[PDB]
Amino acid sequence: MVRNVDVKSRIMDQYADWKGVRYRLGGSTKKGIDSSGFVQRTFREQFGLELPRSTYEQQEMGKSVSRSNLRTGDLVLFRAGSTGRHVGIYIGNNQFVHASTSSGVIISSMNEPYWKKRYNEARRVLS
Repeated sequence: MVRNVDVKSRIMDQYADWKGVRYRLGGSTKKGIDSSGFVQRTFREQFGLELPRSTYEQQEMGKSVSRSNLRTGDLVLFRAGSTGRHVGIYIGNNQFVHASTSSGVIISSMNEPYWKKRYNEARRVLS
């Protein structure tokens, strides 16, 4: 559907500009960024939607979405890492973009064992 193709294209536009930027806690620039930071930054610049700064605040925005109802643009939240939460952006086909600790800004599959075991919730913040 054209709605989801346009939304994905804009997220990947952001991804393409940020791929490889290293993980840094509390960072918000191309010198280094964390998971909530990359999300807040993407939605601000690509969709004009202001999200709060941290994972726990973003987990409250919008409307909860069940794992089987995931749509492109939804936030995906995992009980992962030392802050206790990790957030990415679903992009279809069981994939999401995020500021990974191990690799910086990357695309990952929700079916990778590490992320699968720690899945916590989805939030829809566009609609």
